Amino acid sequence: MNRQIVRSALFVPATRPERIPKALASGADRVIVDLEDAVEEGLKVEARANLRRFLVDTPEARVLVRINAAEHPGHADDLALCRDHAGVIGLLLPKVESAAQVRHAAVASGKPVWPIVESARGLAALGEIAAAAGVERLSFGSLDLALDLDLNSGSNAAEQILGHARYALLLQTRLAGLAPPLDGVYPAIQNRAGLVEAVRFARDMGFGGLLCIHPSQVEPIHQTLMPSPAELEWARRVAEAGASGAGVFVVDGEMVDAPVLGRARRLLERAGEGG
Amino acid sequence: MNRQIVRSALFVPATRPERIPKALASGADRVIVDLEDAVEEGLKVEARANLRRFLVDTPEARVLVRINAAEHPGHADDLALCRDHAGVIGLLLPKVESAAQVRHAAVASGKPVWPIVESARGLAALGEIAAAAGVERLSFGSLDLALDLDLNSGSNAAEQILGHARYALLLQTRLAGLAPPLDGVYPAIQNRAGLVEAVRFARDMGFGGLLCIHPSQVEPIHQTLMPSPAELEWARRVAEAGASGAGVFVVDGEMVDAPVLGRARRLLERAG
Amino acid sequence: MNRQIVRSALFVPATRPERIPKALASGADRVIVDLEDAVEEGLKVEARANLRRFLVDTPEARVLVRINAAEHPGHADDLALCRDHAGVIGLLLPKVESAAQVRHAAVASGKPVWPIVESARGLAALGEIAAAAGVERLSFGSLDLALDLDLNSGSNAAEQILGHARYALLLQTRLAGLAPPLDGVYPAIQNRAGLVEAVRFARDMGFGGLLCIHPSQVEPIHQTLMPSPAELEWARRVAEAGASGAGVFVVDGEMVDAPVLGRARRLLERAGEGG
Ligand SMILES: CC(C)(COP(=O)(O)OP(=O)(O)OC[C@H]1O[C@@H](n2cnc3c(N)ncnc32)[C@H](O)[C@@H]1OP(=O)(O)O)[C@@H](O)C(=O)NCCC(=O)NCCS
Ligand SMILES: CC(C)(COP(=O)(O)OP(=O)(O)OC[C@H]1O[C@@H](n2cnc3c(N)ncnc32)[C@H](O)[C@@H]1OP(=O)(O)O)[C@@H](O)C(=O)NCCC(=O)NCCS
Ligand SMILES: CC(C)(COP(=O)(O)OP(=O)(O)OC[C@H]1O[C@@H](n2cnc3c(N)ncnc32)[C@H](O)[C@@H]1OP(=O)(O)O)[C@@H](O)C(=O)NCCC(=O)NCCS
Repeated sequence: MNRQIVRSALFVPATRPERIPKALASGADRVIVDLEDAVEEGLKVEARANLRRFLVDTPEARVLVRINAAEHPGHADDLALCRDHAGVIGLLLPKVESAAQVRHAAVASGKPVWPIVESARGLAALGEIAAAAGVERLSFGSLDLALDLDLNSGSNAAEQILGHARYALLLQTRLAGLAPPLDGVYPAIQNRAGLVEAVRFARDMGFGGLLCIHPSQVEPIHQTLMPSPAELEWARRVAEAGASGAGVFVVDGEMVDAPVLGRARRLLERAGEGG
Repeated sequence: MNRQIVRSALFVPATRPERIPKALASGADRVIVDLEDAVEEGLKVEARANLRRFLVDTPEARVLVRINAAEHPGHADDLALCRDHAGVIGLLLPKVESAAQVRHAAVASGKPVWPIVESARGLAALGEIAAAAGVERLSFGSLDLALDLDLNSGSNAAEQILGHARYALLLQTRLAGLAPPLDGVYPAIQNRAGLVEAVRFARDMGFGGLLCIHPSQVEPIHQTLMPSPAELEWARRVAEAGASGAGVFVVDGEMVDAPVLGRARRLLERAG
Repeated sequence: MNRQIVRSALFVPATRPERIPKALASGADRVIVDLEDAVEEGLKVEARANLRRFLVDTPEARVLVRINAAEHPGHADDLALCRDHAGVIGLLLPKVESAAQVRHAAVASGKPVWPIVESARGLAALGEIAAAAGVERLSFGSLDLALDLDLNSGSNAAEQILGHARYALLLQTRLAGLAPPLDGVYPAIQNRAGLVEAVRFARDMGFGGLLCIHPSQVEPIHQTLMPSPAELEWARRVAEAGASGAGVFVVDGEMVDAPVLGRARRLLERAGEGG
């Protein structure tokens, strides 16, 4: 339902309900309680009840739930849990491959849907998936895509293929008028330098945030998404020269036209200093 | 209709009519007189009149005009100016988002249309846009695309996104049988090394030229687009070994088959 | 229909029939005898007859044939040769731009078709081409695409454009359920280091092998495609932890979730191991 930015969406599996408050206290903009791929078949019924217990016992909590996809016998049970607790403000639909799967999850839960693209089928149908009623924003399942397309995760070639999927997510986001999408999970938990590089790369591309998997990732993500002093000072220089009214001028040796001035004004506004 | 290469298309705003002769004298293959985003709203009526007088006073001049798009109240006056002066040999259509917008601009002006792809919407509809009657060639609005898709212009990530959009311009160019497209503006006016590299990259990719924004960029663009001595000597060597007519051979340690021989002959003929 | 991996498909022109045995003795997974663009128009009739003796004289030989496409007058004669010799196990269809071209080459020969994408039209129609009856797998003509799209072969910009065609082959391979595709020819015959790099790049991206053009290319292709000791030992460590428990865990500092465990298990199975 939002058009605002989500910087961080932190997974926590419903098998570890004691970790859900820790996820919420981490400062992440969103917490995702997982009922799907982090939870083994045998623990999924218990985990669903764990999540029900947490939501009842923590009525002020607001969380996303990654539900089992329609193939699973627990699909309707996941959707009903989303529907029946005000603490569930949206669901992640994994393995999404059709507008129909989005519509069914949205109507059944009555809550916003985050489609997670993790397969070639999802990419091929992303136009209709993004355009489906109930979609809040799109996110990426990088490791799922590497499995589906047989990519060597982390190599230059895999990242080039994933660049094609990221582009599609960013294109359809603007085509369907969705809220800012989230780039995929960065799995090297303690590699802050690599996490920082994944975040800046994602932000530079128009992603609003990242799915994440450990509370320690939250602080690097939020600091990296902030405009640097240099980006702020550039935009101030561009906005100053543009205040008189001129159509085209020069700043730092570069021509500045309407699109450049607009980017500079939006950068300043998004950091808390509009006109 | 015109399917020649345009190496350089130099913008000049109609607010600076004394600069229009300067732009034509730069040697650019095309001059674009701008009535759109380089011209403040308050100056657009005066600027259109500046352009009218330039065209009337300079009848041998042939120029492109960037008009305001249909949403702007001055759209019809821009189209009329394009229609009524023989010196206007084509128009740039900004923020192009549908075949219908091209068809209307072409019918109204009776002149070739240069769609400028500057948005995700334009990209989504580029198949129909490129195929529309009246299209001469496509050009890339990199800075507009960066605004529309919220890209950090100049970063590695932004250029990767821009690479995907350039591909669509290059693909649809070939599919619709258009003239060679133009890559986007390089804004760092005095950075010749950076400008030289953007041009080589664009050419290597199948672009025929660049939109440009300062007369000083024209000579660097034109020289960088020239085939180097090394490329020409390679093409001549490939042209020898292929003159006998033999099926497949080797040059410089590389297999040469029919497409390589074809590529070499086209390089030599485009160089005279 | 074959869904095994072909690591190497070695071209040899039917004008050099003495070289066809050398091509097979090289160990390539497939030999492609060319009747099309490597053979001068004036030699195509004799070349077809050269290929005819070779199959007659060598009945245990199994080869692919690159035929002349539909408007060349020898098309039907090429198809009859493919149809009538058990040694022809498939054909490469050059200049493919439609599903109908695939269907007609498939039914006429009764043999599996490898569509070879060499033009922008072929790319734009690749959804239909790959889904066509008779398709075994895809490959492309990288040099042909460079001609058709006016690319400076070998430059970074050209490889960026070819990256879009590689993505398309890989996307449609998975959508149509085809066998692993082959990346394009690497033409610098003796540059093993460069050939090794193109192979690593192709495999990391999900290609099963490469078209090649000289016997000396085969051993480098085959050696580069096998998983490294490091990849195997990593996959062994990941699989061990995935039996020891259930759910998400960490290996080498990285989170391992269901797709990562799946990828590690797939690598071990393809190399003949397990766990
Ligand atoms: C990867 C993971 C299993 C690591 O768990 P671990 O090895 O036990 O964690 P560490 O020892 O590194 O850190 C544990 C500490 O952080 C907390 N923690 C770790 N991961 C957490 C998470 N995702 N949410 C909340 N708290 C978490 C633990 O409660 C503990 O705090 P404590 O010391 O007060 O008990 C864990 O981060 C996790 O479950 N996240 C993955 C999210 C997921 O479901 N992934 C699938 C979608 S891609
Ligand atoms: C030219 C520009 C750098 C601003 O002007 P500027 O800062 O005064 O230019 P400079 O001082 O560096 O150079 C000035 C000299 O080059 C001339 N000239 C400069 N830019 C010119 C241009 N686009 N077209 C024609 N002539 C130009 C000037 O007349 C002057 O020559 P002079 O001394 O003989 O009078 C640039 O911002 C511009 O106007 N670009 C045109 C782009 C446009 O119209 N739209 C942008 C679409 S992306
Ligand atoms: C490119 C090509 C002409 C080079 O031939 P060349 O210059 O004679 O190559 P070399 O001198 O290095 O040959 C060395 C040895 O390999 C053999 N050889 C070379 N290319 C061969 C091939 N494609 N198949 C089988 N044997 C081959 C030669 O016969 C020679 O063995 P020999 O000493 O026993 O006679 C040759 O590799 C070829 O025809 N292949 C290209 C594939 C093709 O059809 N092209 C179009 C597809 S993109």
